Amino acid sequence: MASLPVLQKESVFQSGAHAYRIPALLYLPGQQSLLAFAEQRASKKDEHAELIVLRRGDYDAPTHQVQWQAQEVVAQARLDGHRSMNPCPLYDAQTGTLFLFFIAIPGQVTQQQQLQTRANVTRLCQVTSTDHGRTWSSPRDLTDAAIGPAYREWSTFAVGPGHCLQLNDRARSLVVPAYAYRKLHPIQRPIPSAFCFLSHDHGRTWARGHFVAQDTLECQVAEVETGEQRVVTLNARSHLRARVQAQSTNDGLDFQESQLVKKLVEPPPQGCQGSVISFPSPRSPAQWLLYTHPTHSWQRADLGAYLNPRPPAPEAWSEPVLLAKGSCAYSDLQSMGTGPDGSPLFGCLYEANDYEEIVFLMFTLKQAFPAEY
Ligand SMILES: CC(=O)N[C@H]1[C@H]([C@H](O)[C@H](O)CO)OC(C(=O)O)=C[C@@H]1O
Repeated sequence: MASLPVLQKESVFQSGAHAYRIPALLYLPGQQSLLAFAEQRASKKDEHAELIVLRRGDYDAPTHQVQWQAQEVVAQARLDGHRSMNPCPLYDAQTGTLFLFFIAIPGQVTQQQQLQTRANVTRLCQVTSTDHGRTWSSPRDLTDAAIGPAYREWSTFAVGPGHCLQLNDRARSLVVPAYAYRKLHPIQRPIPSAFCFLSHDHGRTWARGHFVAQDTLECQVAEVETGEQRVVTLNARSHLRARVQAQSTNDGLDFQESQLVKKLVEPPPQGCQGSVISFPSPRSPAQWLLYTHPTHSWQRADLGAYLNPRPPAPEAWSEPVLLAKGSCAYSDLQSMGTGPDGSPLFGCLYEANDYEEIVFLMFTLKQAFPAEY
């Protein structure tokens, strides 16, 4: 009946003078440290978002616990006159550059407004750091160079939220998951579709991948090595009572085999954000997928961990394991290497209790799916 016993469970953000939503977790392997980001908002409402805050947590091997340093605002992560949303972190292991992608929206202009008027005013931005978050560069607006001509074709858009992906292709490409509302019919209202932004030069230039032929929203991507190639699995939010899963054989440019995965429930009326990561298989496939998302048929509750030992086969998704009882919403996963018990170690940030705190969970595969051992 109880939720899963884990290595650590600590609230790293709490409502106070500000509210905190939309978690993003990024693991730094060389430091054995985590960077937890979140939207520091004036209230729980989406349009009250303001700045992005951060906390550095250092894993202590002797105690197998993470001690977090004090939170601080990423002062540089903002455009004058705009509120910052959707933190999407990414570390470039080759350049030693830490990236924080996010969107900036004028004052409190809502998503609803952009949708009803078919008028886009959202900006795509970023900030970088060479000392693991100690200091940040000035912000940079990537809208023109990354969206350009397509801007007028979308009512609005967003990235992530959550960790991004750096591929294992020769260029070590940066992949930023996203979605946009497409103006397709003169009368019918624009339909949203997932897609990815792509950079093959360590963040110098960007491009837009193609859309998932389905009414899809927020998504995340993970890279899996099959017996023949590297594939990018995309897991997206949907309003059809089930998640939509698609696959790409060309590093994010095209997604196919789009379909509903009835085993992964989505609550009404439009679903909820979820997270997906790949990690070293304990054993044919080299990597397995772990996914976290609410498991309730009618509301956002009971965060579950799902395992796919035969990725990306839709019917291979396991039944969920209960990670947290009650109100649970957005989440973000990170693989942290080998844990204290020899099995894959995981870090997970998730919204809990009617959006009043963001909890950090650390557990292993042995703890979550013991039947595997
Ligand atoms: C940019 C933005 O407002 N994102 C919001 C997102 C969005 O409304 C949905 O993906 C449909 O577009 O939904 C939710 C949500 O808890 O359901 C919170 C996000 O802050």
